[PDB]
Amino acid sequence: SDELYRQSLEIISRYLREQATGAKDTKPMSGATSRKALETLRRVGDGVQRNHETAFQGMLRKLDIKNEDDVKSLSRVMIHVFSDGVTNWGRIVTLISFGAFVAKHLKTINQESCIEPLAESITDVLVRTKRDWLVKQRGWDGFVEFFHVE
Amino acid sequence: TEQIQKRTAAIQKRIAAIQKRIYAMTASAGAGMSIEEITKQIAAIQLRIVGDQVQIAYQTASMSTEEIQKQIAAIETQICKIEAAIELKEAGITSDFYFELINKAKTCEGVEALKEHILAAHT
Ligand SMILES: [Zn+2]
Ligand SMILES: [Zn+2]
Ligand SMILES: [Zn+2]
Ligand SMILES: [Zn+2]
Ligand SMILES: [Zn+2]
Repeated sequence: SDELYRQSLEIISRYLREQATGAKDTKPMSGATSRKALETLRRVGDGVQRNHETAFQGMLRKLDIKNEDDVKSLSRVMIHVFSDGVTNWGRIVTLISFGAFVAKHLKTINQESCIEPLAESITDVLVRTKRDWLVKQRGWDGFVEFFHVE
Repeated sequence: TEQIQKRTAAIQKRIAAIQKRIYAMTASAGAGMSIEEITKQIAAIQLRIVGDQVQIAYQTASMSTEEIQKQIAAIETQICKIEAAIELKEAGITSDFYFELINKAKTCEGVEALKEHILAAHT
């Protein structure tokens, strides 16, 4: 079945929910790669959110200004990011990192129910819109190899 | 070149100036270029800038300089299109044809020439 989607949703969903609640979900997981990918995401996503916090905070404030479910507003933005024809791992980590930043805001305003749809909407953009690119790059295995030199 | 940061910084100031101009416009009209779409396009360009900064950072000791220039130029052309769309709306343009003509431009100069043509001949 759609294993690339299933795996991507698992990694993104775990990262977003643990960043929101501050707790690591003790649940077993393409096992080894998903652990290596969530780990790479924890290190990389941490740095992105800190370094570009002012840009992230500014973007979020422009979504709140229109009283609406922040996830619906964000999904509408993410679907225009690759419209220049360029795809890379940096843009991909940034989308997930911004999703994690938004997931924390959702946890602050007591809207953690809309976190699952957020991870799913991001996964829909990455997998169902960039499947051909992800497959050529070896999926999440190309993700871990790009961010870590050996 | 050292001027990659200045063009990127200039893009940020232009985006800020566009947001202020929209906020004022609403307070007392195209295809794919309404107030709603422009806000989303702006937010998307900002995510794209951060994304490419992270790409450059990890690519080293893991997008050539040519590709960076192309991507900056593409972002500038899109900003140039957004600005021309707001100007057309303020000058009375309501037909989607003119907004779509602008969106077909390849450079900021093409945008400028088209926008000048529409204001001079189709207002
Ligand atoms: Zn909010
Ligand atoms: Zn749209
Ligand atoms: Zn002007
Ligand atoms: Zn001129
Ligand atoms: Zn004409």
